[PDB]
Amino acid sequence: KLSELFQMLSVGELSLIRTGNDGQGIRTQDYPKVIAQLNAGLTNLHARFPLLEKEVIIQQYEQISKYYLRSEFAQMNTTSTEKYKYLMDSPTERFLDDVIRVERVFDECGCPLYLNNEPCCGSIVTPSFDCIQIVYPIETNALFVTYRANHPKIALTTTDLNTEVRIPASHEKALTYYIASQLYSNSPNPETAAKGVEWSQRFEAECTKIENLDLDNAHIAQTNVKPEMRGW
Amino acid sequence: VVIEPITNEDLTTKVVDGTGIFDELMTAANAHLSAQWDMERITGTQYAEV
Repeated sequence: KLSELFQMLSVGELSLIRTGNDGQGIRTQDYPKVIAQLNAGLTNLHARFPLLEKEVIIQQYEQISKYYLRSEFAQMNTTSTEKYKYLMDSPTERFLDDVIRVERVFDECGCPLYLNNEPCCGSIVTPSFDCIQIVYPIETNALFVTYRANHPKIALTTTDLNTEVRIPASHEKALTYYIASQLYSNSPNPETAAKGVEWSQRFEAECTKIENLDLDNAHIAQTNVKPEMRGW
Repeated sequence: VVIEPITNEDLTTKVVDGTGIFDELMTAANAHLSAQWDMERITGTQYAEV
């Protein structure tokens, strides 16, 4: 939970600094400063490691060819006045703007489609960082975009400490070292800047350790299918 | 006027927040140090070093 992370930061890592309040808990006024750094740390960990991969269904409309990955066009977000909401969200999968990289794209039946392929004029291109361009949209089709997902963003004004930070206990130290590095690096004092650099190096060492141990089952080899494809 | 004797308890009360003159001067210097430190301008180590 966020309370545990705040206590851990207050005593042990952010101890000899103002934000830690001498190990008596993070002040209720410095929340929008640890939370901003925490969002960056969670984004870094969720982009460098595959801690959350999710899929989103994009319903194709006859007059729309550029589909934006924004919650304003979501089926569950009822606050938006968009006439056509092509994102197909469910109470289970909500699509809270947590998109880090669009990896794979499928169709309604389940056949993979090419992504960003120029020679094949049947591929789904990506114009901008959050858009999906379908040159050939059909009113009776739906996409099945799968992406690497981010942690649901914790608002800067969040006050409830029961908001759960969903990271494995192995990356707790990596996140904490990242937060310490980011908070220690703001000041231009050489002595404090050196500590910030040391925290950055230690965070990059923890990440290297987790990569070397593959605690998230990311770098796992697959069955070779090249002989079958080449006709052996 | 009534003059009072100068005793040991008028310089140091042997407490950090003492009522002596040295204790009050320490509290006053610590007030400026805390004012600067509340703006993330100095680390705890530098706070104690100064």
